[PDB]
Amino acid sequence: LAVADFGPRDTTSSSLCGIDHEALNKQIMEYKRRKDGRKRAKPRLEQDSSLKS
Amino acid sequence: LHIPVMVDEVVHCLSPQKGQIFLDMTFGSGGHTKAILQKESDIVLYALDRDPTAYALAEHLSELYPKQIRAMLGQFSQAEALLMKAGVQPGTFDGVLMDLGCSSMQLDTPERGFSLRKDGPLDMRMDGGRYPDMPTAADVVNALDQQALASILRTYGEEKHAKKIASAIVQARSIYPITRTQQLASIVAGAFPPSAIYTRKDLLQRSTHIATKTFQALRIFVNNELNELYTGLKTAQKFLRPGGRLVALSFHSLEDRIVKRFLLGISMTRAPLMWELIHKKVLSPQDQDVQDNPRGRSAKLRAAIKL
RNA sequence: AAACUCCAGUUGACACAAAAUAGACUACGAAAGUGGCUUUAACAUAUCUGAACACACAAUAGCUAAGACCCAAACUGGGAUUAGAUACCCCACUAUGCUUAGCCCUAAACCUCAACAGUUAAAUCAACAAAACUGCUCGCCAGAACACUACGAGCCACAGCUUAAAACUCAAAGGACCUGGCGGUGCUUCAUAUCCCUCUAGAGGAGCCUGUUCUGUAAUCGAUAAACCCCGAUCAACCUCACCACCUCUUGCUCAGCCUAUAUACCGCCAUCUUCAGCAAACCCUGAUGAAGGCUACAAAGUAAGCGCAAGUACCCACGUAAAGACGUUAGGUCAAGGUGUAGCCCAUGAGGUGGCAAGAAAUGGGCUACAUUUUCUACCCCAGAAAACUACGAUAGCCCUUAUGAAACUUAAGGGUCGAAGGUGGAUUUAGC
Ligand SMILES: Nc1ncnc2c1ncn2[C@@H]1O[C@H](CSCC[C@H](N)C(=O)O)[C@@H](O)[C@H]1O
Ligand SMILES: [K+]
Ligand SMILES: [K+]
Ligand SMILES: [K+]
Ligand SMILES: [K+]
Ligand SMILES: [K+]
Ligand SMILES: [K+]
Ligand SMILES: [K+]
Ligand SMILES: [K+]
Ligand SMILES: [Mg+2]
Ligand SMILES: [Mg+2]
Ligand SMILES: [Mg+2]
Ligand SMILES: [Mg+2]
Ligand SMILES: [Mg+2]
Ligand SMILES: [Mg+2]
Ligand SMILES: [Mg+2]
Ligand SMILES: [Mg+2]
Ligand SMILES: [Mg+2]
Ligand SMILES: [Mg+2]
Ligand SMILES: [Mg+2]
Ligand SMILES: [Mg+2]
Ligand SMILES: [Mg+2]
Ligand SMILES: [Mg+2]
Ligand SMILES: [Mg+2]
Ligand SMILES: [Mg+2]
Ligand SMILES: [Mg+2]
Ligand SMILES: [Mg+2]
Ligand SMILES: [Mg+2]
Ligand SMILES: [Mg+2]
Ligand SMILES: [Mg+2]
Ligand SMILES: [Mg+2]
Ligand SMILES: [Mg+2]
Ligand SMILES: [Mg+2]
Ligand SMILES: [Mg+2]
Ligand SMILES: [Mg+2]
Ligand SMILES: [Mg+2]
Ligand SMILES: [Mg+2]
Ligand SMILES: [Mg+2]
Ligand SMILES: [Mg+2]
Repeated sequence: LAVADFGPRDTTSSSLCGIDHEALNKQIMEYKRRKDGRKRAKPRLEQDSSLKS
Repeated sequence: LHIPVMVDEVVHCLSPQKGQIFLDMTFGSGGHTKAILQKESDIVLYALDRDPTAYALAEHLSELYPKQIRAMLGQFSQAEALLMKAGVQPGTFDGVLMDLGCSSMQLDTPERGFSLRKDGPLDMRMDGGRYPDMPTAADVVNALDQQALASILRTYGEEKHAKKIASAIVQARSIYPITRTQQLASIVAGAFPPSAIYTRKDLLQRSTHIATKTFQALRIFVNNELNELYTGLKTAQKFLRPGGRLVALSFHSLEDRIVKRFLLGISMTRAPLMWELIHKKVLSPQDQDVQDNPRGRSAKLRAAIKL
């Protein structure tokens, strides 16, 4: 820093709002232009037929 | 009757005195504007409102004081141009009283559409036909998709169940047009079970309609109050005299956020700050006064002096 | 930020507060507790057990009365924070913490281990904790929740404590451990076009091309977070076609037919991790033969076929790029490639004919061409001359005409004429490349 040479020494508020109020305002205006659960069985209780076969 | 909210504080805060010119960006009923023309008989005042009905009141009330009050009509963004036509670009306004929200007359008259309790056309527009093409709340709900419609309620209205109250509106509009306030209230209230109609309570622990905040959301997007509030404050600063006392009244913390950070130069989402908060405190009206005027319970007054 | 500025620093004087180091010690006492110094008094029992209530005690907090008040500090006030913050963070100050004299009698009052006596051989032992038990005695317990509750009773307690149910309700509640998932979970090492920065050219702004969404329409369908979006289509003017409207046929091109439902019945063919390296039959062994686990190279219980990687092959090498890439994950995609289980239609959900739809108020993805001077036009294919801001750069768009293809072209493509627009190198963000 000491060696270094410093030389001779002397856009929408909608985004801030959080919603694009302008684009939506046009969208509604464009519309205005046209205007004018189930049960799950326990796995352990699932029934098997291997013994019956 | 609606007493001007915090009129005693706003008068003391601005200390209207002879030889000082003041502006009022929200004349509305004019209760605050008249309370300021009473303390100082030699005061000079300028008025503005978005409602032509409110601008007519000022014109009719201009008879009481011919030149001490000057009536103007237009939005906050259009205020600079309107006042620039007068030629007061520097302005040197000693104080700008930017009252916010909906006028008592606007929401007391059912025809204006602001009251869910009564039955009026679903206008919810502060504009009184000055721009007959300005979309009304009925148009906003019938046009926007669920994703878009949800955003308005979620942010402006603080709606936690944005998806739920938005889907109901989309289904209702298809069956029939949504054109009346009570129809919207029933549509919003149907989203939840019958018990939920009045389960929600106000900040005072007082039951309110479940759609109370939903109406506020549509009110803010139809009238773009939030974006217009940023320009209105900026315009006031340009037209505000150095050493001049600004006084805002944020009915809700939502709009207070813009006022809260603007005065403190904080990013809405470094150079030195240029404001002096003589009355930093953001407090509701006296509890005795809250019961008398519950509408103004949430009024947060942020005063500052330009630097 | 508020707060103080009768403030801060040095030196001296200075308490009814609290007791570094020792203490890495493990002592004392019935427990509660006890850790600056000194002195006085003083730590029951020559069997053992023996109480919610008898007797005497009992941290902290709290109550009553009188004092002390350095510091800390509920509450409270103020300053921030926040969608809200009657919290966490900062400042001030009180009850209170202290002394005295009375009460109150509660603790996760917990080594979560009742006293006393004895044993280390059996079986070591559900698990974890803290190795496993025996004798003897007192206290206590008997599914969860209701319930540190109700009533009764006693109590200096009066929003209190001790003792302590029932009704209704349920098929569990619970203890210990294991796996998986998750952690605003720790540590170490990593990612090589790779997570961040670094390098190059882009996207995000403009017009156009094209997909999708939405809206529209009498008028398909499917894909649709990574892993959809110039995707099924290496391709829709008719046809294609599965859509809509109208008309027509009934053993029907078929020993019929169905692009009807179900991709959550499937085969087939694939995406994805995979820009992975693991999967795994059959055995063996450990845990008391529990759910589970199985590595140490100066090796300590693993051996392992097969599959994958690898090798090999293709392309110009042994390099690189392809190709390959198991098991499994997302009931991922596709019944509309074809086939097909199940269910459905059979004068119709089948077949044929004629005409017609497929637009853009908008939004968005991808691409093309640009914004120009490393450029534009011409010759040339690199030693040139002109152009160069409202006649410049810039449309592959709009409009008009001709041509090509076709039976059919305002429509599709090519060319010409006319026209000369936005665009002046693009915010947050984001893509690709060794
Ligand atoms: N962007 C804007 N520009 C101008 N006026 C606005 C505005 N947004 C709201 N307003 C108006 O400002 C007023 C605020 S509420 C009424 C307050 C008024 N001081 C009274 O007399 O009560 C309403 O009249 C409302 O219509
Ligand atoms: K000490
Ligand atoms: K303990
Ligand atoms: K785990
Ligand atoms: K770009
Ligand atoms: K499949
Ligand atoms: K099929
Ligand atoms: K089928
Ligand atoms: K693009
Ligand atoms: Mg004894
Ligand atoms: Mg006892
Ligand atoms: Mg007893
Ligand atoms: Mg007891
Ligand atoms: Mg005690
Ligand atoms: Mg005490
Ligand atoms: Mg203190
Ligand atoms: Mg005190
Ligand atoms: Mg203890
Ligand atoms: Mg005992
Ligand atoms: Mg029980
Ligand atoms: Mg208790
Ligand atoms: Mg009790
Ligand atoms: Mg009792
Ligand atoms: Mg673009
Ligand atoms: Mg679909
Ligand atoms: Mg599907
Ligand atoms: Mg997907
Ligand atoms: Mg046809
Ligand atoms: Mg066709
Ligand atoms: Mg058919
Ligand atoms: Mg599937
Ligand atoms: Mg090779
Ligand atoms: Mg490959
Ligand atoms: Mg290989
Ligand atoms: Mg599926
Ligand atoms: Mg048919
Ligand atoms: Mg052209
Ligand atoms: Mg021809
Ligand atoms: Mg030109």
